[PDB]
Amino acid sequence: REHWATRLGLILAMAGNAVGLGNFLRFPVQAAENGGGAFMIPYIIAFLLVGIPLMWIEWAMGRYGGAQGHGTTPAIFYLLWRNRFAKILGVFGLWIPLVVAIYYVYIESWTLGFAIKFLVGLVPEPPTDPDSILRPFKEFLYSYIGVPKGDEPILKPSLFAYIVFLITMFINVSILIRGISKGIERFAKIAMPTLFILAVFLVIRVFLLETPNGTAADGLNFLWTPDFEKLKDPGVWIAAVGQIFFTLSLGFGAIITYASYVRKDQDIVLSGLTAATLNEKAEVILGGSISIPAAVAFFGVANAVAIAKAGAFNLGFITLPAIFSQTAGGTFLGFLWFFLLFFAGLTSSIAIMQPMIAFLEDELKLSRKHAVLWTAAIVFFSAHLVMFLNKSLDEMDFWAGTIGVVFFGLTELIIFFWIFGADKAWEEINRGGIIKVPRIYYYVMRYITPAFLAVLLVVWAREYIPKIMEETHWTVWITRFYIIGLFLFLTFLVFLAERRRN
Ligand SMILES: CC(C)C[C@H](N)C(=O)O
Ligand code: NA
Ligand code: NA
Repeated sequence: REHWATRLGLILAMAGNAVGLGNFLRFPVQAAENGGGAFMIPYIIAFLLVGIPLMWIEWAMGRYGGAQGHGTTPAIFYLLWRNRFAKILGVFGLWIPLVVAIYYVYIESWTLGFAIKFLVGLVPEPPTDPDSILRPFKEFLYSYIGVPKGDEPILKPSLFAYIVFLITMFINVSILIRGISKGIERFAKIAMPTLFILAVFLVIRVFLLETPNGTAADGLNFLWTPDFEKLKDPGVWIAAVGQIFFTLSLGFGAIITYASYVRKDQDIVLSGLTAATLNEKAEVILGGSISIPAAVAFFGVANAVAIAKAGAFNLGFITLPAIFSQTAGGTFLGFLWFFLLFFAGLTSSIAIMQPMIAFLEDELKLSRKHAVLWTAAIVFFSAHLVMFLNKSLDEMDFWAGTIGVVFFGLTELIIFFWIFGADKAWEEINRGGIIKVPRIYYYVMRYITPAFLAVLLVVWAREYIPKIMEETHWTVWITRFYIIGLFLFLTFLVFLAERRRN
């Protein structure tokens, strides 16, 4: 095989893959925790030396594998490098997107549930004291996802949240089951424009927010005012790189799978650059101009930063709607906010489930319908772990969405640009390109990028190896045990797929 119908649809599909919850939730938090402008320099650099090259690399690998009827890494890694271990490493191209999808889709169902409740107007009703304004919404969120009073391991999701999660899964399925061109592409051409429009509107509305405590203006200033005292802080660089990986959907095997449906002769250079650029625009210009400026507007910079450090969902699901509730038509404004998050998340969720679907179709020769339904079944079932187990979400997001993507990014780059050959890879990347990659990026891909990632991983491992063993909560061990099981499961499927070939 299936292919993208038009170039536009391809672009919007890829853009739909990248632009998501990571733009309007993760980014604002990351940028706020790291000192605003101080975070932007490493962010941009990371975008130039990591995001772009890896994006092109994944597009290339994707199309390359797609030409031979393989959209997933287990097979592609083998095409690029002949080895059993290459397939084993390729398993991550399925494990990562699957694990991430498990909790990602659940968070997506959250945005949907909130969108509905805010649309219908069922929300907490605040009365000049910040806590008296935020508390109702904190209780609102906690009641929705069933957060425990103290630090208790069990979550008690409301019936509504559960039902909404089912609906979300259904929507994802209804889109995925129609295929690449008919299902994903069609929806992209609608969801994306809608997304951009809503984002712009929100940006403007938020912009107009001004109080005795501050202005959205001050927030934007805080975000775009350079600070170089933080450039000696490794944590900032690590956070920047992590954000780049997450937002561009790098290391998730999603880009590759999407790229495998691009015709062998079609350009991946300009298309890839456009998709990445669109994402960054949606991230720094749109995402960073909504939450932070609003928080700063009402509570000021210091408090806004504190709120950001408080949590990832605290700014998006609590603070912002609480701020909106204090303005005329603030309930409807909250709805637009959660409808935006839902479309952004939906366009991404379908992208991280596709790798699994593509593997079942290509390697196990399953029909699209069956592949989708089973993928949905697996995700839905596994989701109960994230739904009822506290801290499970964070564990999955860490192992898969943080460490895994970087490790996998390094792995894929090493396999493609080193083992498979640098020149053959470069030639494969530039082939059919409407425009050609700057020569300098050849030396960036072959030397700079892998070294940077390697160093990053080394640093990470050092701090984490001791902490892992000494962790008190059982919920995390359960999660670890289960996801390890998923890995074995996928490895087994790859084994079967391998045997069927012979
Ligand atoms: C896992 C990825 C599909 C996440 C997506 N790139 C986002 O920014 O939300
Ligand atoms: Na998206
Ligand atoms: Na993104």
